[PDB]
Amino acid sequence: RAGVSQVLNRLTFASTLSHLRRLNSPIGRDGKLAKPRQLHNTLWGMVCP
Amino acid sequence: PMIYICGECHTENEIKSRDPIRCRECGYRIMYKKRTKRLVVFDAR
Amino acid sequence: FSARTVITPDPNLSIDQVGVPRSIAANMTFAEIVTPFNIDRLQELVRRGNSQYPGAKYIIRDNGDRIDLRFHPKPSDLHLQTGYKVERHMCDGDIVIFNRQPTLHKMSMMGHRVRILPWSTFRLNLSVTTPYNADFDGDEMNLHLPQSLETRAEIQELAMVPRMIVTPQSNRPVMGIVQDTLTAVRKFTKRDVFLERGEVMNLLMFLSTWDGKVPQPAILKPRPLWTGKQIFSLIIPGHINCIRTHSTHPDDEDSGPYKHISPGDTKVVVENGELIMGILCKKSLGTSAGSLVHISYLEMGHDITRLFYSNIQTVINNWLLIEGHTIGIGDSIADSKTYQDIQNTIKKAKQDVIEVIEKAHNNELEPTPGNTLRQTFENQVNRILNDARDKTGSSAQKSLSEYNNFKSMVVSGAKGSKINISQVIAVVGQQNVEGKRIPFGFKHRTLPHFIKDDYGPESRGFVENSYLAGLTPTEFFFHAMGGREGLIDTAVKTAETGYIQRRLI
Amino acid sequence: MLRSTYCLLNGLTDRDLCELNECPLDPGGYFIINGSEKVLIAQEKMATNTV
Amino acid sequence: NAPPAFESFLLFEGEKKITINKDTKVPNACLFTINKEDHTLGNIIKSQLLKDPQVLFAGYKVPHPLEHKIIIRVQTTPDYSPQEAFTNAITDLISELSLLEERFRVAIKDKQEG
Amino acid sequence: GVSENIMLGQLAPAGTGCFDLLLDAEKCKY
Amino acid sequence: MIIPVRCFTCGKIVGNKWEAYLGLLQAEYTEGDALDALGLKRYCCRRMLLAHVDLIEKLLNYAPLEK
Amino acid sequence: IYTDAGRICRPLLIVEKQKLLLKKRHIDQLKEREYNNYSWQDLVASGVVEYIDTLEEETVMLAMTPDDLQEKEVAYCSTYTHCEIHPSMILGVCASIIPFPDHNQSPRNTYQSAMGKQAMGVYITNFHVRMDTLAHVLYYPQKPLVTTRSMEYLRFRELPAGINSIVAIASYTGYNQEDSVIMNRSAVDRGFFRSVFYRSYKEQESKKGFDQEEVFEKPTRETCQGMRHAIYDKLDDDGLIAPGVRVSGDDVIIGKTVTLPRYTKRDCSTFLRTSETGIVDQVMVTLNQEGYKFCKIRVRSVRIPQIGDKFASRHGQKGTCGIQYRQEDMPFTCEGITPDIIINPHAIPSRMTIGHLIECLQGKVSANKGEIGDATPFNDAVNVQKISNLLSDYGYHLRGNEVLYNGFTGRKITSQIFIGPTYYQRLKHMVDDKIHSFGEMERDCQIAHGAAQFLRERL
Amino acid sequence: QANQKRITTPYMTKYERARVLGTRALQIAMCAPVMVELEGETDPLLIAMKELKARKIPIIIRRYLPDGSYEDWGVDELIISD
Amino acid sequence: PYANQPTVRITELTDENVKFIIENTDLAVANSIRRVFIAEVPIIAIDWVQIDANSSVLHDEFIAHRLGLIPLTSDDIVDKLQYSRDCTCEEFCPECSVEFTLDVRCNEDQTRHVTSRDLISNSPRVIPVTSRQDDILIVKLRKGQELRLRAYAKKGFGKEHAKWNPTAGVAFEYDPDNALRHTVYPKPEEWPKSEYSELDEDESQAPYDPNGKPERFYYNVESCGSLRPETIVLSALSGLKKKLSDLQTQLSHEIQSDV
Amino acid sequence: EILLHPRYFGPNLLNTVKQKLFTEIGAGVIQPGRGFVLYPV
Ligand SMILES: [Zn+2]
Ligand SMILES: [Zn+2]
Repeated sequence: RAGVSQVLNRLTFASTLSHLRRLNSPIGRDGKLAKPRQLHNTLWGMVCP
Repeated sequence: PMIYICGECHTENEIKSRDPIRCRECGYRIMYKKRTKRLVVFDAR
Repeated sequence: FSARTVITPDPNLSIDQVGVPRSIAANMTFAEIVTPFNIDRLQELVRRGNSQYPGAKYIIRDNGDRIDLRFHPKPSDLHLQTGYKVERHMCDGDIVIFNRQPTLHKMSMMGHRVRILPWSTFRLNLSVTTPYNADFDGDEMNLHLPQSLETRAEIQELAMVPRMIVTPQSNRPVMGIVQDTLTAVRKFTKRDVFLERGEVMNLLMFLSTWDGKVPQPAILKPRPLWTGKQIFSLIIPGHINCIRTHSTHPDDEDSGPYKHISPGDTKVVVENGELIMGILCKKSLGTSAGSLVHISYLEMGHDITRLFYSNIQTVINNWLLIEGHTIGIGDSIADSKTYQDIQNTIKKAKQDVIEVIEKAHNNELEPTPGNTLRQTFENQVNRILNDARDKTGSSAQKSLSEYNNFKSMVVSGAKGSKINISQVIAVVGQQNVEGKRIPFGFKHRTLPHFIKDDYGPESRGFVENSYLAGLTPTEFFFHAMGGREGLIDTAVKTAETGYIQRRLI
Repeated sequence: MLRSTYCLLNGLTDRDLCELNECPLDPGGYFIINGSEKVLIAQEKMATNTV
Repeated sequence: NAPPAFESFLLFEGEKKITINKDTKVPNACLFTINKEDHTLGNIIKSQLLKDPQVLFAGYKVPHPLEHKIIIRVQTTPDYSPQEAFTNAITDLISELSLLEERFRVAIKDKQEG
Repeated sequence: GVSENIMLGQLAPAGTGCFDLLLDAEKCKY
Repeated sequence: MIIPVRCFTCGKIVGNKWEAYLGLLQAEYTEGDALDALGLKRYCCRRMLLAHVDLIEKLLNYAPLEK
Repeated sequence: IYTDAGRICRPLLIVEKQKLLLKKRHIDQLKEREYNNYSWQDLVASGVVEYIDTLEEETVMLAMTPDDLQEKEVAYCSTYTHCEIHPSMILGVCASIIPFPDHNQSPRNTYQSAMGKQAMGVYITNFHVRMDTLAHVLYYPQKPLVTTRSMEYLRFRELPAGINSIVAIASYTGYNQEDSVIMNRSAVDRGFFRSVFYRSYKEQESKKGFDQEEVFEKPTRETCQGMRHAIYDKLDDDGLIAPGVRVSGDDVIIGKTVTLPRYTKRDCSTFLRTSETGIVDQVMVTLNQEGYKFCKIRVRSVRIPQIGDKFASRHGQKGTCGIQYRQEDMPFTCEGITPDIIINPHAIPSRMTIGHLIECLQGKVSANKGEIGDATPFNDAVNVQKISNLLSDYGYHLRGNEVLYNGFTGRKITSQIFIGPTYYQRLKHMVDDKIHSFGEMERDCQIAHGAAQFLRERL
Repeated sequence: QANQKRITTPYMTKYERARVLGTRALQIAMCAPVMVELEGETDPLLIAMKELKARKIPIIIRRYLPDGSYEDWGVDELIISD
Repeated sequence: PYANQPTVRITELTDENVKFIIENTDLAVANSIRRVFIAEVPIIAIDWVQIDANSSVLHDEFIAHRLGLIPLTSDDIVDKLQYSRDCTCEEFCPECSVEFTLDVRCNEDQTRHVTSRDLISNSPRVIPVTSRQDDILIVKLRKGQELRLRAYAKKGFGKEHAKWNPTAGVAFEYDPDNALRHTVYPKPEEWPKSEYSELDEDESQAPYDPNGKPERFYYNVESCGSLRPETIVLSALSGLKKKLSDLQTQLSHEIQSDV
Repeated sequence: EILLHPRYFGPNLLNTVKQKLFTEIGAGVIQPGRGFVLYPV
């Protein structure tokens, strides 16, 4: 597991707020079996479309 | 010699080469390089 | 020697020019051999040195030693004699290759002539955007300076932009007229366009090939008025003969009366280099085969066709300074009765889908041979809703006045299409994922807002609103679902850009 | 983690934060490691224990 | 890269304000190149020349908007010079503007003293 | 081969390299 | 930070109207009446005040480096 | 039943017997929230709102609004369990700054959500004490004239990132074709989109062995081997510049020798990272974790918008500048208003960013009425006809079109140009960061050209 | 091969035109005698194009056939089209 | 073949603006006149700044940018000053510049507004327009923050930089009832009537006049304060007339050599 | 193999290739990238 603990982006205030609320997908074993890039129906009200 | 300003109590203190950095009268460790006396000209543009 | 920076438009450059920052031109040098023909010029560049940009960076002697002119060497080594090489700074009229990644065909790397301009971007004329697939939202390009007379002559004779006008890939021109000039060309070439004496003389100031003689106006009395076709005929080179149809040319008009003397001016005829009749558009000045641009290259060659592109842009952009062009909220709005017709179409289309559902639910629906009942049902529903989209879309296109600025850009072919008009004004339509209607990602439903087993249009992603009316919240999400698929597909095909090319080569 | 309950900025008011030269609007929720602000991006995974 | 703003209107060392080239394409024609001028002087000189019935053609352009010069092309009838037309149009504009100036001064007083 | 001459930095036999030029000492007399 | 001296579009001085504008809002004017009372008729000048953010007030909360 | 961590959930209003449990008394109590003690916790504790996760949502019926609870001629659902609070809460931070996003093609909302992260503004208020390696702060940010209600919680009023600009959608001289933009030079002279760039340099003393150390001091040609044509006489005796010194490329900002194991010292001094002329803004000196002397120098340079610079509008319409015209040359209305920016109409029809057109209209109403316009999505109270009707009351053409006059000649333009105030963004990308002075696919093309002597000259 | 039994086309190719002009330009730059009255022209590449159109360039093109044989064509012997 | 003979009506005159009408001139002359109002009428503005101390929350060139935009009363002496490019002194002298001084320190416990009232100059003719109403805010100082600087104002015009533009809007109009049809309305009934419209309530346009030309031009010249609004106009007419007579001199010298 | 500088490519070309050889005739191949012509003798 890598690419966690990123440097906080300080370009603009909205950048900072969005970086503190960002989510990452599993690219490996499950990800290659999933359809992870599609906007699934169950993102409604949980994840920004 | 060099004059630096404490970042905490705002007092000046004189400091010299190789001298460790501590503020007199409050001990705080962050100093600022005052401001230059050489002239620079701006266009008001 | 190469350089890279952002590109910006410059409609006052020829298609074969590139506008180069003065700081880049100073950083790039070309080694010019000293001769009795140029020694006086090269000595001046040496005396100006690297200090003033029209100068030189090195003198290279027959010994191969280089007197570096950056760090101000003694005047007694500023002497030149025949056979020395002076590394002069790049100047107006130097030949460069100009390139944009990814390189996908030989028109991705073309010869241009340097013009040094103020400021810091590379400037290209806008016709050359299409070969490069370039635009000006942040793109950068590479400039390569050929370093020898031999490879300078190679690029001049083999690779300059005008020689690249026609591609052997498809025996077509790669450059059209584009954007403002194409929307302006169409407007300029309507019958309605009468130009006053002062306006004509202004436009003729930009026509670089013009022989200095003002044509007798199409109307002499009560007032001298020239037509737009009459000035555009001065742009068309030589004695070209061409026939085209304008994009709105009606199908019946070539068969009834008025085969000639076209009522809507929708039939283009060029004879003896003179535009007799017809509204010009993308069909006549674009990249398609047998366009007036294509025939100009075939009949007149590259050098004359270079001028043709340049004159179309410079005079007609200066005419658009009078006519103007815009788009606004007014163009996106239909009349009240158009909206009532659009709404009544949708209202019936939804009821038709409900009748299909009522038969399917009642088991009154019989499957089509070779299709499952689910395929039979989904085929019937998609037919109803796609017909409604197209019936509402034509109803929107009928609403648009001749003044409408969407229609002006669609009919010119400059930007947008009839479905963009339809989606802005009438109906965004069905949203699809993997070619199907929106999937039941929840158990037997697409969102928690719907009940289970809802196969109706709203449930499965039919956006019955236009972009002017704005989307409902479910429509907004289903339109984001369909738009994500297009973003994924773009990411996929941008991974393959050179893949098959690299393997084949 | 800055502005967590164990941070020295916790419960402070806009006046106190400006005395400390902190921005009152800064949300916290990050670490400072060797003077660099560090964010833990959340990691999606499959749920355990369910069949 | 950034030009000084005075580069738009101050002539550098050895520039001429005007240069007159005879147009070889056609008789009784000239090009005037005006350094360090823009649409402000181009458009009035052209429009005044279009009032002269012995002027057959008058037009102007700024060749490139990042460089600060005009070309004015004038064609006259035979036995009238395009240079004469250029001078005469300027004397007409100086007359019109000195008339307009005096009439604005009068209208100021009549507005201020009443 | 094209790549083979490129690896050695020689003129590729493609295009402008597919032929040779000789000085005509007879045309030089004029 | 601080109110622009000129309007960007037309050059009208607005850099002396911000304190008066705040006073008029304290007097329970609408923003519209306050802009009218200040003589900002063109919408390009009205937006110079209506959209201003006086962030210099927040920057003045921090104590200076040198006392 | 899941008590597990890491379940994503959202608050929803409870519905019972087709009625909200949220009553007027709860809103009354929440109105006094500054001095009455009532808060959101009391709304949860009263059982009026509920958190629901992504597979409890498999079991709810969600009303999208309490409209769905009203009696209807054909009843879709009679068994609603929950209601949405506001449908716009499906958006996140960067998508919540988009006005009228339900009027945009969805790919362009996605592009703004990435472009918003690159818009200059004021990133934080205490930026004077921060020694960030790179920061950009706008001189004159404005709040949007046209705003979403969610933008309140983003604190976008307090730290805005952009300026409301008078935008004409016009084909003017052609320098705005494709995605290029024309900007008013006279506005730029007045500080429109002007910004400053801060670059911070750290340097550190070290002790590498029994007789080799790095110390801050002013080098000199009579002692140091590593000296160059770089300039050292800007340094003080401590080996540091002071703030307020004007600096340029190959100026030394921190003089640092290392004693070597004619000469006796090597030079490891740090230079200005680019040739961009800046000014030293702050110099802080401290001790590191190891107790060695530690310096940070911050340099500032002002960045006036150039022809290369990139701008965007909140609707995915990014574009570089193409040229700048002074106010005399810009097109002008009867009232003498020139636009600040002219964008090309060819940016609009295939992208279908109609939200951009509605923003300009609502902004013109807002700047005249003197009232910031509500562009929240899914608001049935704001429609384009109603905005047009309001605009008519101020003596403007109801669709935002205006008669412009050509700046060069003063003639009316035959078309009436759409003009309105639009919130623009200056993006991080500037041409002064990028102006600089041949792989497999480039050789392949030069083979197809047959430019064999070029292909070997370039290799 | 002799002057007869030339089987290659009598036209100069574009690739030959490019290299002939490039090579002759460098010769003119290296003070090679110029075979035409230059009327104040000074760019060696425009002089080479002037010499090409005059058919005055003192160059022979050795064209190699895929059997390894070759034909020598004087530049003035080829049909020159640009 | 000759000059137009224009006439002026002045319909409104204040310290802030003139409304006037020019009749019987070309559109080209009318437009080049408004162009000179914006870009080629000289005024005085601060162009050189030296900052001796600045402890404010604004950086030095942020303050210097604001100082340049402060309008200075120019009416009497701007015609007297040489351009520095023409003056014989090294740097600046009274022939070419007006010296300014600012010294403020905040010592009270309450925010001090530094304003154009705090700018002081070497000569009483040439002062901030507001110092003769609220003053222009230069900066706000906290207790212990300080600002002292020396500046020089110089002659220039808006073609150099917008700070030397004397106008605060230039309204320009012609043919208010669109008889020339220089614009074409898709729906003429949707358009508001001009201030200068002469139509009745119901007719949306004048009928097309095929013989008409632009010949009555309506101006509202609003001053920013550096000049009185009616001396903006007179300076523009004098300046444009000078520009033309400069051409005629250099034009004559060429024709004196063409023959 | 004599190399001859282009300055000599006048009428006296063949005489010079001898006179130079007698100080230090085949087909003179022009070298790509250089003015010099290479004569084997
Ligand atoms: Zn201390
Ligand atoms: Zn304004």
